[PDB]
Amino acid sequence: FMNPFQSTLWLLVGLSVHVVAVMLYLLDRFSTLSSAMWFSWGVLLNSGIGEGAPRSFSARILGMVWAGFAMIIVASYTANLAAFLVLDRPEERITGINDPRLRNPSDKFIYATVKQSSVDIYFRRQV
Amino acid sequence: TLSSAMWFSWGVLLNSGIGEGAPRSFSARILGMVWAGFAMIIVASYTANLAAFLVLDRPEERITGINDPRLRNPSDKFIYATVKQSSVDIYFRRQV
Amino acid sequence: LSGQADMIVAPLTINNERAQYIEFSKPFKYQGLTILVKKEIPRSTLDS
Amino acid sequence: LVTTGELFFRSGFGIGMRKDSPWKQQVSLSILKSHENGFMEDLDKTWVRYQECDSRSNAPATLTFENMAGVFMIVAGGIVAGIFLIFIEIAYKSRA
Amino acid sequence: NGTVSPSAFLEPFSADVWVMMFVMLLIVSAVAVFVFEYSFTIGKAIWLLWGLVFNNSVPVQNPKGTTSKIMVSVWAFFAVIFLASYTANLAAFMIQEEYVDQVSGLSDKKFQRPNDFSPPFRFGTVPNGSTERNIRNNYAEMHAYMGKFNQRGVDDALLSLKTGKLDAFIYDAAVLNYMAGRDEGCKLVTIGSGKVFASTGYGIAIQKDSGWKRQVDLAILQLFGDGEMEELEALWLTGICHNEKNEVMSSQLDIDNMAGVFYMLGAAMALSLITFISEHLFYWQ
Amino acid sequence: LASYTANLAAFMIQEEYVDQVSGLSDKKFQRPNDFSPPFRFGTVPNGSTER
Repeated sequence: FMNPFQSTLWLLVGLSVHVVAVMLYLLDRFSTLSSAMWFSWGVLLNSGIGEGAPRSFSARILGMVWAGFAMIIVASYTANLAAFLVLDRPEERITGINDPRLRNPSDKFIYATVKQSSVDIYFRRQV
Repeated sequence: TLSSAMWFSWGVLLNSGIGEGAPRSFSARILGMVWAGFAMIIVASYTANLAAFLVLDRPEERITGINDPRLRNPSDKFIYATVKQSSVDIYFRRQV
Repeated sequence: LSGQADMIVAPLTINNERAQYIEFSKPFKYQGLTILVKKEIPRSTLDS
Repeated sequence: LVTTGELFFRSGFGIGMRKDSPWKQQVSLSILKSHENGFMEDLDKTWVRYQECDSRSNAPATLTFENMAGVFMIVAGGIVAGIFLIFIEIAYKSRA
Repeated sequence: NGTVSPSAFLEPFSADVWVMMFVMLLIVSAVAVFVFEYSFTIGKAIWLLWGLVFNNSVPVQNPKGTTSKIMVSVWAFFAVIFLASYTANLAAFMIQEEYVDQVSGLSDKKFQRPNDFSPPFRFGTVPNGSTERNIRNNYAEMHAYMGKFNQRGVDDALLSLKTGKLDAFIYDAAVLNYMAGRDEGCKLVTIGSGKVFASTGYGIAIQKDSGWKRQVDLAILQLFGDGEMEELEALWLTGICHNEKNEVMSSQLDIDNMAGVFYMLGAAMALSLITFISEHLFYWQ
Repeated sequence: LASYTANLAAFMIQEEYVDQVSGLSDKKFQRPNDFSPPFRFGTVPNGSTER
């Protein structure tokens, strides 16, 4: 619900949706509140419900910009969700014996081996 | 009719929102269902493949300095030079 | 060394073959050696 | 042209001059003063680092007009064919 | 934590194809009107076209002419291709986006005067050293202000800056580079891609007017020339992770990186409302 | 739909490849003749692997 987003954005988009519905309703009434709100909601979530239509040309402009805004929101959400599923943690790991973490470990790296074996001679026999 | 079926089948694939009609039998319903599924899966696959192609970039040689095996053991198809009588030729001769 | 000039204000490197004859001042720019190689040309969108 | 690899034989520059001369201490002090004050930072910003087109490694490009032909030329051909088919249909409708 | 890209929603599809698609809308609307000529209106046609190109969100009424259906279908194909390409390009740009350090350098507005800005841009340095002397003479006022947050150790300063109590640090380049490359991860970075100011160097101080300087200098230069110093660097002054074009991740799409769309929406709504109010007097007249 | 498209796009980046031949015990080497494409492999004679 909110992994590739923030709650503040959800509240802001809800408030903007209601404000747009109010603005279109006022514009229609000046020269249909249910029709405006249902049209805006149906545009937002891409649903076939709602048969209302605007009349004034200005309302046509708001409808066009609303459709563009919904399209850009959906596309950005999908792209960002895709981007999060590939870029994981770097997860650095020891390369081998040449990793600097092995030469001089102070207190947070303890590495051991089996006592009296064939590997102890290898370390002891090199200065 | 033939024309109505063709219009519906084209519109459902192309997402055109055109045509008037609907199937009546209870098997044509499933046929239209799988047809819509085919359209959706083909569109999603197209988008995903285009996105994948628009990201991955083929690498190249990109010589990594003086420890690269291309420089250390030279062949007849890789020639590299430097200006003569400088501080570079001295550094490449004082060593063994 | 032939008395013709008195300063070599120029891109002169510092090493051990020269520093036995002339005296170098403190460096005014640090650097090293680096390879330079030509680069290829990227791809395009082909047939859309 | 691009630059690769890592720096080796990191030895700086210098102002050469003969072994016996009275300018050595003053010249070294003047160069050190110019470094500490900030004059060389101004000098570098004007003659060596005025910057030009970058190279980067990935360079994600923006989709320009280079892909337009196979879409808008297709649209133009389609509308021309639609005009032709409209003419054909209006001719055939009179017959039947 | 995050990435800076306020123009992400407009970075793909530069403003050269939008005009092309617009003039395409007008030209196909005109040709469709001409075809339908031999209850139609240009407003319904343009509304249908604009709604169709944007994922068919607007429930518009479709025409009835047979020739119009072909144009509608080909436009639908064009719109589907358009949307697919746009989504792919936006994903590609979002994956490959990079990050830039907040401060450009020492000589910057954020450092020159912090009093006329957000809550104070806290910084400091350990006193009794060359860095304090270098800072004092060039910028007296910064030394006057900075003399409130002074630590007594590199480790303490790193610990304090890790927890957010401090937000900047000024010290020698070599020790800072080593600390950045050998910490618990490398969530710490140095501003600029390896930037150094007032580069001087290190040295071996000797007594005045002695007879040892020539031999020591020649020996050091021989060590440099013979190649017995690069391995020393690799052994004693190396790190784990490389701070070169990391671009770790970003999330939550905060309003800082997206306010452009709402600003444009508000401007368009205001313009439409103003022109709607203006049209009333023309209609009355 | 958004999640499905994102997951498919993410998966297509990760897609690796699998070697054509499993090993030397594969049926392609055992029965070369009964394959529509003519399989052919060669070795340097007068050595040790051939023996």
